[PDB]
Amino acid sequence: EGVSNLVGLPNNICLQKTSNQILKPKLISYTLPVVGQSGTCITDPLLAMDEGYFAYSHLERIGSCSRGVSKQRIIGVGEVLDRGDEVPSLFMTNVWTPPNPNTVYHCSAVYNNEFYYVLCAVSTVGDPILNSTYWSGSLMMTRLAVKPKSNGGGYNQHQLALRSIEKGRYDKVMPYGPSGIKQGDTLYFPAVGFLVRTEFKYNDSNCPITKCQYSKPENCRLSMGIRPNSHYILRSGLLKYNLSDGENPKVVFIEISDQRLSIGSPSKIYDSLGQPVFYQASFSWDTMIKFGDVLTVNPLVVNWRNNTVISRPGQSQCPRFNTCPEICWEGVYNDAFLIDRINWISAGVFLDSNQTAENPVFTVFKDNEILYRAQLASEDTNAQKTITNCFLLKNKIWCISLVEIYDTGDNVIRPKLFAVKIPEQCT
Amino acid sequence: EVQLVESGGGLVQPGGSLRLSCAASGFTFSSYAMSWVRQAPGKGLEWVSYISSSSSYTNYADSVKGRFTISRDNSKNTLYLQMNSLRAEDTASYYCARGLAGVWGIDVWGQGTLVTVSS
Ligand SMILES: *[C@@H]1O[C@H](CO)[C@@H](O[C@@H]2O[C@H](CO)[C@@H](O[C@@H]3O[C@H](CO[C@H]4O[C@H](CO)[C@@H](O)[C@H](O)[C@@H]4O)[C@@H](O)[C@H](O[C@H]4O[C@H](CO)[C@@H](O)[C@H](O)[C@@H]4O)[C@@H]3O)[C@H](O)[C@H]2NC(C)=O)[C@H](O)[C@H]1NC(C)=O
Repeated sequence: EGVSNLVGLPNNICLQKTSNQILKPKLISYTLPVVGQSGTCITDPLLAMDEGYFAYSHLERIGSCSRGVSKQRIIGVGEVLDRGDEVPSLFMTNVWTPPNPNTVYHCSAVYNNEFYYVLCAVSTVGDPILNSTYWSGSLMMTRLAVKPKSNGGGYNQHQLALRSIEKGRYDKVMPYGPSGIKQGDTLYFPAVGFLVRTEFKYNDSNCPITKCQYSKPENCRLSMGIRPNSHYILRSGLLKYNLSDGENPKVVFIEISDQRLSIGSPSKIYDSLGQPVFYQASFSWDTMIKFGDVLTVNPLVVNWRNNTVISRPGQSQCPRFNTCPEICWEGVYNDAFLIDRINWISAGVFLDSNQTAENPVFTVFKDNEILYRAQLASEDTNAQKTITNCFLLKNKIWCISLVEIYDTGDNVIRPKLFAVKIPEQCT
Repeated sequence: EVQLVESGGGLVQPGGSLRLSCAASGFTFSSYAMSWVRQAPGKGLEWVSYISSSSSYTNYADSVKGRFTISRDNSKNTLYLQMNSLRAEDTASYYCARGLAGVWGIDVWGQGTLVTVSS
């Protein structure tokens, strides 16, 4: 009953490649018909769904989108319920706004027992990944919940002040990821550390230089940074938060294993049919999708499923279906939620265009094939970031996706919500 | 399908009262949020009141704490937004929609109602 996570044995779905338009995505984000100009460009989205509780974060910039003053930083939490037609909807229950909107960047979310912990970064010099040699390093953590019990004390806004961050050998850590996992008394936020470039160990042998005659063998080393001549490289990983030990909890960092290592990017680890699956956004030469099963937690070993049918578009320098190393920190976030693990199938909103990001399509694909595709927008609609999270309805499976489509009705890149029903039977 | 009508008018003198009303057809009104949102000409969406199910929690949009008071009724589907001591900074349009605030819209918004504070 209600909205639950993937735990157990759901209804069997179609296991055959079909293309007779078996998918029909609906929209659950009917926006107000704004008239005239907008000047309210929505950047930095966030969508984290866990145990029927969803979180949302977006920044409204006045004027342009890249260079625009911030107006309101909305951090919202809510429950996932039905829309009266067996279609899930996002009923946001609480909304908060920090005092300074131009200082909150790269938030996160996790739900352990009754709190939706939002882990953002405090920056007074600009963007964290853009300005790394001048960022302070302090992190912000807010305890948002559902049903704050108005006739009470501070159980609606409490912002936990982190004492100090204990880094093993890193300099600065920052939460870079929509959603993490919970393990009872330990929160795990997908984050990235700004490691010193002059103190990184990576032998120039593990680089995939099998058939890369046009490429250069020294491309793997100078690729984990935002720029070639950069002082801080992005090492993805997790932030462990022990809210059950000590008077005030602490934060530690655990890096990702060296197996198929890439640059730090918005990552997401999510539980499924038991174990957690980790996905790292392909913001590097590895245009192929990077996701796999997590074996261990402390050393963070994640086996990556080699998928060669789904890729990520670029900017005419590192297009889709590219494997050889190349210096290009250009990409978009396109996750893929694992549906069933008996046969590896993942559903995600990707971009079927080896060019500028256009034509978002919801693809449910197996290891190496394209099982089902759904076209939810015209081939001219532009996208910027796609987040997808699947869950269990009363008895079926439904996937909610936030897509940065070009709203033709308002002439602005607007985050819209879409609900996709997994086909139960091919017939 | 789903119908949400926003009645009421405007053209009021700064300082007074206003009794807004809402309509609901389709979905169940007793089990959903059905909050209010405000849209000023030239500005974006501004949340003014959020009501949950049977009275447990009510957020009154701290920016305007004591000027507004939202009320719900499960017997007759109608969401009241009785305003008290309005000002000239409240000239905008009100919409009773599912979901607290932001950019998320569950169902179709609808026509709405215009409220003007002048003279
Ligand atoms: C596509 O994706 C799949 C699954 O995601 C990959 O399959 C796995 O690939 C890894 C590659 O590292 C395999 O790991 C290796 O398996 C070897 C298998 O050896 C067999 O024979 C020996 C004989 O003694 C047995 O002992 C052993 O148990 C196996 O039965 C191991 O020998 C490897 O260990 C050696 O190499 C590692 C390298 O680091 C050393 O550290 C070790 O000390 C040791 O010397 C290694 O464990 C894994 O087994 C594969 N799994 C399956 C189910 O096939 C595909 O590789 C991937 N495709 C591509 C192209 O990468």
